[PDB]
Amino acid sequence: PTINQLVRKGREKVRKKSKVPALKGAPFRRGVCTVVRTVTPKKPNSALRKVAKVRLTSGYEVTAYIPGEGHNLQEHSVVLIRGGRVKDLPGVRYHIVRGVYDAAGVKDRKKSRSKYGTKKPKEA
Amino acid sequence: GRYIGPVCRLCRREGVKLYLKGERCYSPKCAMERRPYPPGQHGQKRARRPSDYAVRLREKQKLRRIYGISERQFRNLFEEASKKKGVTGSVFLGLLESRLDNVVYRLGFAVSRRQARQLVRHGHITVNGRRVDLPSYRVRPGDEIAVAEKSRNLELIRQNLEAMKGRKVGPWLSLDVEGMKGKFLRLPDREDLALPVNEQLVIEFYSR
Amino acid sequence: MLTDPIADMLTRIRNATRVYKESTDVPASRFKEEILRILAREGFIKGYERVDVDGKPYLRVYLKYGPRRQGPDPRPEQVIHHIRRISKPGRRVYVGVKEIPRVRRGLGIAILSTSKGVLTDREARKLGVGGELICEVW
Amino acid sequence: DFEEKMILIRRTARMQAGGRRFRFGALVVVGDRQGRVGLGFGKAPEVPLAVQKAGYYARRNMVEVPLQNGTIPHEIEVEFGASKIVLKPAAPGTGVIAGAVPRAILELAGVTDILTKELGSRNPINIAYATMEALRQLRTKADVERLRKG
Amino acid sequence: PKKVLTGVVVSDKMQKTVTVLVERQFPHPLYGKVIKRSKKYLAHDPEEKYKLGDVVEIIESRPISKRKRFRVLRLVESGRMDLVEKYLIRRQNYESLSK
RNA sequence: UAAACUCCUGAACCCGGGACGAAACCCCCGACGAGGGGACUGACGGUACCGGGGUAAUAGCGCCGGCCAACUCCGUGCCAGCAGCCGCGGUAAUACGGAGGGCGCGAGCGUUACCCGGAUUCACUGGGCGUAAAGGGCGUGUAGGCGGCCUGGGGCGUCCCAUGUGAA
RNA sequence: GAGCAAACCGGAUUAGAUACCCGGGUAGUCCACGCCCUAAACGAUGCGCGCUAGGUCUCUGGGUCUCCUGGGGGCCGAAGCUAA
RNA sequence: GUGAGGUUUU
Ligand SMILES: [Mg+2]
Ligand SMILES: [Mg+2]
Ligand SMILES: [Mg+2]
Ligand SMILES: [Mg+2]
Ligand SMILES: [Mg+2]
Ligand SMILES: [Mg+2]
Ligand SMILES: [Mg+2]
Ligand SMILES: [Mg+2]
Ligand SMILES: [Mg+2]
Ligand SMILES: [Mg+2]
Ligand SMILES: [Mg+2]
Ligand SMILES: [Mg+2]
Ligand SMILES: [Mg+2]
Ligand SMILES: [Mg+2]
Ligand SMILES: [Mg+2]
Ligand SMILES: [Mg+2]
Ligand SMILES: [Mg+2]
Ligand SMILES: [Mg+2]
Ligand SMILES: [Mg+2]
Ligand SMILES: [Mg+2]
Ligand SMILES: [Mg+2]
Ligand SMILES: [Mg+2]
Ligand SMILES: [Mg+2]
Ligand SMILES: [Mg+2]
Ligand SMILES: [Mg+2]
Ligand SMILES: [Mg+2]
Ligand SMILES: [Mg+2]
Ligand SMILES: [Mg+2]
Ligand SMILES: [Mg+2]
Ligand SMILES: [Mg+2]
Ligand SMILES: [Mg+2]
Ligand SMILES: [Mg+2]
Ligand SMILES: [Mg+2]
Ligand SMILES: [Mg+2]
Ligand SMILES: [Mg+2]
Ligand SMILES: [Mg+2]
Ligand SMILES: [Zn+2]
Repeated sequence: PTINQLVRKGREKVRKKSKVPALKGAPFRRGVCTVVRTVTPKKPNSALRKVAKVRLTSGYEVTAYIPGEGHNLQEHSVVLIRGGRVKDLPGVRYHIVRGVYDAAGVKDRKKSRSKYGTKKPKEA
Repeated sequence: GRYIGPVCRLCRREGVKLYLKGERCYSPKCAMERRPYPPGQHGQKRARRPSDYAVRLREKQKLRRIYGISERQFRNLFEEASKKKGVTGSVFLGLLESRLDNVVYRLGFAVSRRQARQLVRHGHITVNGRRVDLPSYRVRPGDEIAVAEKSRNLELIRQNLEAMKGRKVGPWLSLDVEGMKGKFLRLPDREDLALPVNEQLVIEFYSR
Repeated sequence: MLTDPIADMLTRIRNATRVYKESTDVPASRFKEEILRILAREGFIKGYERVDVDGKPYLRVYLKYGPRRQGPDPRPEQVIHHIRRISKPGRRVYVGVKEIPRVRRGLGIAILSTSKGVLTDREARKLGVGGELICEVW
Repeated sequence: DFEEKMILIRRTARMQAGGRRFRFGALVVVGDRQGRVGLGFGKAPEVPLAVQKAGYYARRNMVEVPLQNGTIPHEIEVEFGASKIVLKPAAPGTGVIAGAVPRAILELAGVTDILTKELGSRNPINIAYATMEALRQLRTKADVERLRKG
Repeated sequence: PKKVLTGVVVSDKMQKTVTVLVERQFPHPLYGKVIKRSKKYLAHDPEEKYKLGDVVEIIESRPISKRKRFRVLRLVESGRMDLVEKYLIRRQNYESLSK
């Protein structure tokens, strides 16, 4: 506005916050899943998608998504987390990197092969 | 390691005829004859207009594919090209034409860039005894360049001065065929260094 | 009050050029006197003189325009395109010898205030001075 | 002997009882690279009439762009409604840095080097009319010297 | 090059010293506005000649207290009690903002 | 031209040689200074490098509806899934998985977290307040921000010149 | 405390009146007091100054009252503004 | 100067 109001009041900072609540600025964080029950999606689409509530090492317990054609998970599983968001689920804002020692990648995967974490498909 | 594979593939998608093989390019077998369409089994599709990103992308290919210097090897060249004081779209062309691939090739010691890159790369073409196995050398103005004394009587160099038995190359260089050497005199300009590339729609893409 | 009579005079200029007045008035001052030989020097307005209306020291402003050319908006084009005062009381503006704006690349001009009177852009680059940037016609 | 490049195709609609209709409005920029440039906005229910009719709508108007050192002579700040297009000069060989629509107009008029930027809205029609309104304010030194004869 | 800065006397309620604030002008480093700020510089008065409501000159010296560094060198003018009101009315305007 | 094929250079590999980095400290002559001369020392390292002989000898990653570069078939039929947004998959899915092709980069390619720009989306350059968010319900009034004309002084703010300094 | 009228009691309506309609009727509406702090407290337009075509209906001070010189209350409208 | 027992969303 006026210059005297710019000296007295001053402009404000926009104060954006972290969209992911994972502490310490972590790209990845080790977690343990508890129950892998499913959640129905929003209005435009319907799919019995795979979602596991994973407690972290920082004292949190979050709602995570499993990507790929199935998974290999148990109740006492160590699940490394990635983050991001899932658009058509109400509570999910985390992804799971397949390739960690309790989450191996799905076989027959050679196009998004490094994204879904599998080794080279051996020729025969 | 800049690109290894099908190299006349880039001509059919590129459009205008490119000279990167030599004896196959100047002959009427450059695969531009009888096969104009871009490669792949789509090829002669409908006449869809390329987007304005795609036109300057293909202009990035007409500046990059012929010279062979890759993209991470290329952004820095545009960076000191913009750092030099003058018309950057004209200084950049001769600035890439100050390298031992196209200085040696415009001197005519090779039939294409894949002979200049390789025969300079093994370490034969020397800058006055200081042999250089490395075509990324910036050629100074007025630099005389000769081949190795063991390379003066090879089975390929004798076929690499054959067409240039006294060829009147333009004023950005000089040459001595009977001494088998040359002298890059000064940096080439925009138009008399005549290669099929456009100037205007390049800095627009590289500033974005 | 007349808190800014100088911006009021520039509002006489930019207000008179939009409504096409032949002559207009401004209350007289020795600094408003000091503005006008730049405009009459570069040909923005014709002249200025000390007049008197009802016992009040005033100043006439003689505008000029171009020829009446054909086309939409047939009223002729103005000499200035407009004027915006830089030296505000709410934000004082002081420039050095190198803090000289490029006033339309060399087409318009800015009026400055130096210790050696009122002086302009090109002779500020040649003379090497600096002061309070008054205004900028472009 | 112009170039006549169409750059925008808009499919409009109006509601008739039972079913809505269509009206196609294109946007044709015409030029010859020596300063002559024109703009056309057409109204036709089908595409080649939407490009041709806007072509003649680009042909019956013409405005000459003054070219000093191959580029525009001076910087301008022009407000057409909400769109605030701002053009500036450049050095020779700098580059035609523009948005989509001045990238679609100044390369038809023939500007060698432009550094421009718009503010406010992003409507290509208002950037187009803001551009054709913007380049009419371009004057050289000579037509200001012969204008200012005091 | 010890600085010689002009201040104004608003209070001499404590003996052998004076409460002197110094007004000064500086533009804002971002917005660029010449605004007048002040900061009190407690000075010693060994002669007891500078009364309440003076305009004095200030030279720095060796400190005798916590939060004392300066002393009074000279008076430029005096008697302008209106500026002493221009501080002290701000002293009796702080009580209207409390619980 | 991709492959095999005629020809060539032959990275790796082997053989032999071997470095600047090192002349000082230390003595001799000389007037214990000034000056000149002589002597020792390498982890790197038998390495970088030089002279030859000599084998054609690694390649993958992400994307392909629009933003943004690049499409055909098979199976899946709101399920399996993609997903930064718009949002797709209901028997022709150019949006899923696979085959092929193409695109970008290349010993690198995608993904994540953070920061800036994009964003004029805190606007000092560079925004508004009738209807999109916005004038306090209104007035007096403290501090503050300012402020009519002319003359004279101060040179505090402002401008100019040389120097200290803004280390590396 | 005359009338009206929250709450509430009955008649019709409807599955339903606790509403629109009707019959009374309670604080309240009215007066002095100390308080309370609210809105479509609107012109959804902060205050003050200066400039910028006019036409049209009235209030008000003066004249040379035919018309002009100050202020204030509405409509259209030049330039200008706005996304309209 | 004059008009509605009056309605619910598929
Ligand atoms: Mg659905
Ligand atoms: Mg091959
Ligand atoms: Mg916007
Ligand atoms: Mg080959
Ligand atoms: Mg052979
Ligand atoms: Mg051999
Ligand atoms: Mg020793
Ligand atoms: Mg001895
Ligand atoms: Mg010695
Ligand atoms: Mg010695
Ligand atoms: Mg050893
Ligand atoms: Mg050794
Ligand atoms: Mg071989
Ligand atoms: Mg596309
Ligand atoms: Mg996609
Ligand atoms: Mg920015
Ligand atoms: Mg910003
Ligand atoms: Mg602002
Ligand atoms: Mg806004
Ligand atoms: Mg509203
Ligand atoms: Mg509102
Ligand atoms: Mg006050
Ligand atoms: Mg004041
Ligand atoms: Mg003043
Ligand atoms: Mg004076
Ligand atoms: Mg000073
Ligand atoms: Mg430094
Ligand atoms: Mg009743
Ligand atoms: Mg009002
Ligand atoms: Mg009337
Ligand atoms: Mg009257
Ligand atoms: Mg009047
Ligand atoms: Mg009136
Ligand atoms: Mg109106
Ligand atoms: Mg208008
Ligand atoms: Mg109904
Ligand atoms: Zn070819």
